[PDB]
Amino acid sequence: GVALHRPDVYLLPPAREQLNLRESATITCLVTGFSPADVFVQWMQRGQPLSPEKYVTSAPMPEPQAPGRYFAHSILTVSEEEWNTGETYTCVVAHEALPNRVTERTVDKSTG
Amino acid sequence: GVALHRPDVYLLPPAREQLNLRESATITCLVTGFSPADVFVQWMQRGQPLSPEKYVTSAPMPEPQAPGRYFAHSILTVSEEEWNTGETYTCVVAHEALPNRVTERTVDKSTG
Amino acid sequence: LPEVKVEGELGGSVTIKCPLPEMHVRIYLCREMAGSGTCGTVVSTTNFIKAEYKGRVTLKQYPRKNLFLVEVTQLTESDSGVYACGAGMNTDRGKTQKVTLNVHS
Amino acid sequence: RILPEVKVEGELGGSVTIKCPLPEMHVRIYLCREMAGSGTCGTVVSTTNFIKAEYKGRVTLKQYPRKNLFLVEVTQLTESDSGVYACGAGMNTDRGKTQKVTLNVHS
Repeated sequence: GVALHRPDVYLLPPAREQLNLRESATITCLVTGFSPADVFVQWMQRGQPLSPEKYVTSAPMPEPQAPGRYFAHSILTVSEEEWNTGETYTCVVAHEALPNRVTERTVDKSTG
Repeated sequence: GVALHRPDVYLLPPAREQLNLRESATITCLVTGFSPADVFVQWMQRGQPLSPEKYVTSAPMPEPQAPGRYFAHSILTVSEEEWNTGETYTCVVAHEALPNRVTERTVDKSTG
Repeated sequence: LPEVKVEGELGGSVTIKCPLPEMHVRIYLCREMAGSGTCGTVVSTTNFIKAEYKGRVTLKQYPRKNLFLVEVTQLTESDSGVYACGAGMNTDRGKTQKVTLNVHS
Repeated sequence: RILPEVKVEGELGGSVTIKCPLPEMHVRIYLCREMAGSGTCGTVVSTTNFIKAEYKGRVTLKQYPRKNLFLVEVTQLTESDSGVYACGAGMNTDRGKTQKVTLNVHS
């Protein structure tokens, strides 16, 4: 049987060098250390789901330094404007091994 | 017939919640905005190439905000100790559209 | 920094000329959003069109004249404000000219 | 929160077993080593599949919930292992330390 291991979800704001362009902003949601490889990631803004057109979820790949565990990315690209208005974005990660079968993280410019 | 477009390389530092764990640290290299999907991403530290054991490079996926353009992420995972000693890490990206067919970005603990 | 001022007609078009120093740099026009206190990109050679300007902006380059041209069509009153030509990967710091456009009915 | 302290002794090439409190709440469980100069406690082993590189293959973490205790056994001891350690729980390893363990490896 495949062991159940909880995912760790870290949420990273766009890099400062990307925001200097004043074009679009990329928010990355990092899901690591989970088993089985099956994982669901969804993005929400203002308590409402975003169109899947706006983000891409990577396929879960094996974490090389932890054999039985996997990782995956979900990259959301919005605009620098919205990021810098103060909009709050939420990454929702669903996985079999989580206590409540779901967890979420939230980020904006004010975190750091 | 299609245009060749240069990659933009952004580099994201480890999350504070990961370093608070005092275990391992994840440095993410984000390569965006290139149109020829063929790209090579490798990591170097202390002027020396890193073992491929330590990093994973994602597959080129279509960029949602620009058709005809692709993106890829590369995760380097090191010990927290190396990161907090001040070690300087460099993401090396090779692509046809670059002036010297290669470009680099660099992060350390002091960058962000 | 140089300054110019433009006047356009509602529903008409205007052409903004900006200097083109280097062929291998980022070339952009930005709009100074007073609420943010920063200059947000309206068009660039990095395939970015602001949503409010989508379908209404064209960027053409003429290196033999050391200038690049941004033509804005289908003008509206919300376009009135202070803009700026620029170059480089920093939109706020890198700046070459200031353009003020007012659309008059 | 001033942490209690214990002292352990192992032999060169031998082993030592460190006893640690086991919180009844299902938390992350770790033993860390306070690296002097850095002012922080770096994880040597944890229940979050992390073993410090210098201790990989020579450290074991075993749980005994009926005794409210988990055991960290370090084998193939060396002089570099002598120092101050700490049992702990939680996602912050520097904080949330629960007890302090000082190890002296002697010939």
